Amino acid sequence: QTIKCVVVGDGAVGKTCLLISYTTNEYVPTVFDNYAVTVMIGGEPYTLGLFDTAGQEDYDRLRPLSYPQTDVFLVCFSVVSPSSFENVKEKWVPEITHHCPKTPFLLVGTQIDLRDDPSTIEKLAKNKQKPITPETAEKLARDLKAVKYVECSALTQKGLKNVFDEAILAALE
Amino acid sequence: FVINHGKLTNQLLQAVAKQTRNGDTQQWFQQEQTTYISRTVNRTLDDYCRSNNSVISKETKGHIFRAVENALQQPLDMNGAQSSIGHFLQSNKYFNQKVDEQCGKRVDPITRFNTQTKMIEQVSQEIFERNFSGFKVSEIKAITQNAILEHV
Repeated sequence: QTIKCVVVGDGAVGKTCLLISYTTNEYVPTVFDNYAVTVMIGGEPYTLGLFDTAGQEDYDRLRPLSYPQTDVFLVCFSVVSPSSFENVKEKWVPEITHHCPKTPFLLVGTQIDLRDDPSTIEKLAKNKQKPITPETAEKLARDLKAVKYVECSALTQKGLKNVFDEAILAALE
Repeated sequence: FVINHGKLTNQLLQAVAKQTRNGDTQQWFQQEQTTYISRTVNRTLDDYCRSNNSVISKETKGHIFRAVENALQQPLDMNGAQSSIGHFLQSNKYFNQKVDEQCGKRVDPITRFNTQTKMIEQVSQEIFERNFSGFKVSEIKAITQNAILEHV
């Protein structure tokens, strides 16, 4: 009865930090091992299996082996990284849709804590870029058939727990 | 428990072949090799920092990776951390049948899962060393340890 949740997206999106931050509920390692946790939803105890894909961003021959039997994908992008948001529509959704057309996925925005950071807006304001907004974010979640769209911060943990409750919710179909 | 690593490899290779059409496995082999080895290296670094409470700068991390890179005469990637071999096993029938047999009396979704992850680590290492003898895991670890000692 273990729900398989795979976290996909560009590197520097913080996928690993996202899973570690969530499972710290110590030394934060580089290599995150498959981790399962029991989550209560509607009075029922569900077992959530978490799987990281960190490092395979551009090892196209490796990624496909992570997909069989996935119940829900978390397609992530950094709100402060227009190129990661753009790769969701360009690389990730097409990839998961290809290998798992019936498998649901949440559009996930990370590092929302840096969206409120001058340094970032400044050194983002360079290449004529600005952080991504929930509005522009949902429209893409819409365009790509994502179940929903959620965001959080591994750092502050704001919206963290919610991301995973929805992952389970989405998988329960 | 006992498992036929050879049959697993054939099933892993078959899965790889579905990606193209000529059933190529060369590219997959190259990517997995540098990935599995890089993760082995990162794993050794994690273990080192944990027990010592040390913090190694990404610069130093790079020197360590190049050092291991030179010693192995193998290209590496300091972001390596997830082997497609371990992920392949996760959803493999034959392998999971062994996971069950191994969990025996226990089936606490959690205990079963941890047992699965532990067996995934053990079997992929075994699968790696039989098909990727560019260097063994214990060797990679030792070489890395010596790099950490030299640069950290």
